[PDB]
Amino acid sequence: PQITLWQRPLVTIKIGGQLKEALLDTGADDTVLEEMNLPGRWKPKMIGGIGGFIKVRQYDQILIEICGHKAIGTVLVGPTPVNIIGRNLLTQIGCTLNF
Amino acid sequence: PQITLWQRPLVTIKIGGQLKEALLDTGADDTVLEEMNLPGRWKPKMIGGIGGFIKVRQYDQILIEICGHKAIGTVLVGPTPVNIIGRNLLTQIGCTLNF
Repeated sequence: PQITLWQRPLVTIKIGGQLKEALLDTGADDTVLEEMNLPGRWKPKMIGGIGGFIKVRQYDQILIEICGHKAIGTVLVGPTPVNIIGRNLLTQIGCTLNF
Repeated sequence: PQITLWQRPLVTIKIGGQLKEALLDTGADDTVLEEMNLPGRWKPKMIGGIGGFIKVRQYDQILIEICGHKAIGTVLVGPTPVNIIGRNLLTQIGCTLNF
């Protein structure tokens, strides 16, 4: 698809047997999703942006569906207002910036 | 330029007489530059990110040269680690997100 940046480049993902809307982000190295039921082994981690470091939990070998795109990647769960798709996954569905 | 996400999409910018390097962020609505000598009048609005809440001094109608591309707009100056280019300017150099 060609996502023009006039509005937040929101997009529906499919994780956990769940339907969500996430923000395609070239400025996230990592995919950080808001709190939700996920199964398996997790793992402490820390990340920060504008205003402070936040503690998220690491989860690897996880499947995710982006705009009808499948992809196994590490996802991070924490208190973020929006669900963010970072470069770890955006690289995977073939996504490139273009101007 | 076609930009892939294997590496952080850093680009160069000429601003306020100086050469910097900024991150092109589709998940940022506004540009927020590292604290520098900017000439003019500002108003300090406050911004929200995954960190927390940092204070910035906005500046309206500044000219910015991005990866050779000219654009005039509102810049936010502040306690940031990396210079960020939100969509307030990327709408402008005409950049889209492909995949």
